[PDB]
Amino acid sequence: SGFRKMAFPSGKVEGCMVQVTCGTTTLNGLWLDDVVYCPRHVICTSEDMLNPNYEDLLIRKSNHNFLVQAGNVQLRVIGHSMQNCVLKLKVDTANPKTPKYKFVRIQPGQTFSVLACYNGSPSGVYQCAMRPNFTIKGSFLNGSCGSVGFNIDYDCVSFCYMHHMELPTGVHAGTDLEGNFYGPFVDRQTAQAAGTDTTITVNVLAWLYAAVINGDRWFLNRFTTTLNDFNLVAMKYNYEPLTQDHVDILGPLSAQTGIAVLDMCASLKELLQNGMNGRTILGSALLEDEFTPFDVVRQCSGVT
Amino acid sequence: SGFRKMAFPSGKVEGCMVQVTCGTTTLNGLWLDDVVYCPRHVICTSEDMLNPNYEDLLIRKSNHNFLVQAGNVQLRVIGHSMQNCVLKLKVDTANPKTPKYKFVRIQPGQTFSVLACYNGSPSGVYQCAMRPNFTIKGSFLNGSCGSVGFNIDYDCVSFCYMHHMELPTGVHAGTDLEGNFYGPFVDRQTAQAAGTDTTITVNVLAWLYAAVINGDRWFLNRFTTTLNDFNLVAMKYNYEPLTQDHVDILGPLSAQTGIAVLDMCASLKELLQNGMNGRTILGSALLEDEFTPFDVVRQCS
Ligand SMILES: *[C@]1(O)C(=O)Nc2ccc(F)cc21
Ligand SMILES: *[C@]1(O)C(=O)Nc2ccc(F)cc21
Ligand SMILES: *[C@]1(O)C(=O)Nc2ccc(F)cc21
Ligand SMILES: [Mg+2]
Repeated sequence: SGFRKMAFPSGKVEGCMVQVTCGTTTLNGLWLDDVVYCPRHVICTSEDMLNPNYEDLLIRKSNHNFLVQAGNVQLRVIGHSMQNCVLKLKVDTANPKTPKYKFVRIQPGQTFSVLACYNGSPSGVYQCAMRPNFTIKGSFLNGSCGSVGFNIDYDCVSFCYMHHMELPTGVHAGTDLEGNFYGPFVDRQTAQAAGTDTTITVNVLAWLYAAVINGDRWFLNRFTTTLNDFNLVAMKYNYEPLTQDHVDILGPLSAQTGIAVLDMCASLKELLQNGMNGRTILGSALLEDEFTPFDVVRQCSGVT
Repeated sequence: SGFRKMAFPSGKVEGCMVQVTCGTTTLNGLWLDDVVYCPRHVICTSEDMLNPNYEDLLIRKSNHNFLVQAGNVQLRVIGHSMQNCVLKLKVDTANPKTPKYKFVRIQPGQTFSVLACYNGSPSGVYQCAMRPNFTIKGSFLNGSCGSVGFNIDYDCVSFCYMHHMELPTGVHAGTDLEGNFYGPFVDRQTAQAAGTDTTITVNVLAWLYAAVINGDRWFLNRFTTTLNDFNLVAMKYNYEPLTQDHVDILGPLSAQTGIAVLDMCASLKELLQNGMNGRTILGSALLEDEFTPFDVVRQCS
């Protein structure tokens, strides 16, 4: 038993991280087949930005301006091209450690692991959720741009995130692997801020089911409620609305435990109103919203 | 930036996880060079959990009784010996993915990453600490025995934990990679319980320093304390005694922030007395005790 914030094994992604330098700017790139993917702002230098068209700066750059380091072997850049906010560097040699992979875009509330890297070298791995305000609460280290977020299915790595910037409130913003930003952000050095965040209701419920599976039951009660009644309570406590799809998703946990979703919502509605009264749930005095229903099932199953 | 509980990249350990089967018992093994390390209770049947005679069970085993499987490939066992509570299976093939490694026995309060595995296949990685009662609060299902805990410092993997059992309270017990259990536990199904768990005081202090470094100061106060007066108060909240070694270890962080160690102790005393009053420190509503002084220093704080 036990429940922990659990990231995917990062080995398949570790074999993909390379160092990318252009001028003084050094960050991380993702080496798959013969392409290195990295944030396009690597080519920006503190003097040239005069309301630029990015392809103006890019067409001034030669292949040899891109120093790509895979550990110690230097990768020869033989082409460059822009894909939204991502820069695609064609290299002469394919990555022999390229895993089976796909580029996917995730929805807010979905979770993924991040392999925090510095100068092409993996430093740590953590599990996080795409917040409703399209940010993620991530790592401390500078020079982490180009670190990627991913999920693993069986053998297949689904890349969903590349880190681009830090926001003034300590959170991070990034794109999918096709360079499309998550959220209303731009990859320039201008003043931006995250919008007011909300709590991922369906994930909190999934975490409550995990607590029940692990013997934490004190918050259960005899009552049930309506999706209407609960969503009115959720909106006042800055919780995402709970849709009928969310209830269906929680179906398996509702069957494994005997606690119906609206039955469990009655427990959550009491918790939002009256608090925990000094008690904890799974060793926490806050309501955790960074476990999806399938995170709970996976961890309380044994999927490998 | 934000302060995050980060596990080590698990790739170097992933390449060493294998599956070990004896009879109907299957668990995970650690394959390093030409040795596979695994918990010795893999040779226990049903009638062996309460009073296993491991020497008796082991003397009746041949090499071909041990089925080691690395991915799709079966490994051939050519020798076996027992070292304390771990089995050491010599195999015919050195693991080509063996990293630079060492075996380290850790002390309470130390942190490490755990690669949870099932049937020799890695399933997830998370960060743990050795509790003062020599247990860990992991996440382990049946089949996860033989999963290992480790740190990675400069491409060298230091293996410090191998999982052996779950206690009644839902916490977990295991050994170092030389097979010596952490704490007073044994690989018997007999009644044994963990000592009352306490808070790792030196870790909470270091976490408070990290909060100051990250710009959070609301919990500081005017007072200092003597070391002994601090420990008298903290024992009342089931906090671990703070030693002079703990004071010295925090020296760098005190210097970095200009807050004397015994000054931070006084603030922790007041936090215990006052609670948080709905506030948070580094995003948490409880006092976090699974970041070591070392962790916060090289978290570039
Ligand atoms: C460059 O100044 C930078 O850092 N980001 C970016 C985006 C688009 C552009 F045209 C230039 C830059
Ligand atoms: C990015 O290049 C990186 O690695 N760190 C960082 C900090 C701030 C920023 F605007 C961009 C980056
Ligand atoms: C461990 O070997 C495992 O995988 N399951 C299990 C159950 C009970 C026990 F004492 C040890 C283990
Ligand atoms: Mg109820």
